[PDB]
Amino acid sequence: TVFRQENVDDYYDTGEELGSGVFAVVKKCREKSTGLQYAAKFIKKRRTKSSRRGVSREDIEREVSILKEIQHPNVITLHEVYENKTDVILILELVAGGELFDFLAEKESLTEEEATEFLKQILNGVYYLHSLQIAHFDLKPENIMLLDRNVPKPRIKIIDFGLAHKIDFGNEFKNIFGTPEFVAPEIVNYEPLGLEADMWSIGVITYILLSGASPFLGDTKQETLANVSAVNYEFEDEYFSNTSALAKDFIRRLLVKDPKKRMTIQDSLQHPWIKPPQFE
Ligand SMILES: Nc1ncnc2c1ncn2[C@@H]1O[C@H](COP(=O)(O)OP(=O)(O)NP(=O)(O)O)[C@@H](O)[C@H]1O
Ligand SMILES: [Mg+2]
Repeated sequence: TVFRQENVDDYYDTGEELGSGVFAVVKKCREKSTGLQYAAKFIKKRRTKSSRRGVSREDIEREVSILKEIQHPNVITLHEVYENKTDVILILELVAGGELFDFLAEKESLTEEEATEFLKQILNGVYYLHSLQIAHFDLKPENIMLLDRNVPKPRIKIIDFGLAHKIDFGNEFKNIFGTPEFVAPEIVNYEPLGLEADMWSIGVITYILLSGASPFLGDTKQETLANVSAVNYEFEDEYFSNTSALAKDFIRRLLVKDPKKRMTIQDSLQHPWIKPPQFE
């Protein structure tokens, strides 16, 4: 699909850099006609067919397609898309309160309530996505943003649809591989992938939220991946001694090697605790 080829600078003014990735840079911007602010994600295009620099048009179009489908309080949303010879520029809903990653770094250790307040919103967003048969495939604290970091219980939006795929046959097979710390065993082992991989990532995020420690993280990427595939984690008493047994139960039912045996997003919302890049 073609996108708007007018100069985005004719319509927006850019400001502070919000973040970046390997082939993307995200800048705060303001739309001239409305004064409204957005996050403009500039994705570098591939210069040739065989090139390894840049993102393939197929991959850019998938992210755009998926983003166009979604409207939910806990997901990022797409306003407009522009392109030029070098970039596709997604004008995204601005999430101005920083990454959950940065909040967790700056904050003292979370209470179980603080953890479940973030987690319930993540679960609601993922419920929405999975209802649409969208697997996010890159859930992790840097891909969660807070609307406003200065309130007691910050509201969040899931961002970064760069690895997201529609799962219309129950599984996909094109290996998608995110960050070792957060990927499920089926990703590590290059097996067919579905919505279950997100549920594993939620288990890892939950472990981190409650403890400030990462369940599988080793000193090298290969060590982490080996730990993930073997389900080599435990609940360290030093971090978890005042954490409830129900919270541990929730995590234990997500960090399951067999994706068929792992809790689904619906299971996770009914669970008694809740119910009211890979290479060195
Ligand atoms: N809508 C948004 N509002 C505010 N900040 C954003 C938004 N989208 C992205 N960012 C920031 O920009 C960073 C990179 O954008 P992202 O969509 O994650 O592209 P990426 O390069 O595919 N992911 P990564 O490689 O993990 O950084 C994020 O980690 C955020 O810090
Ligand atoms: Mg990202």
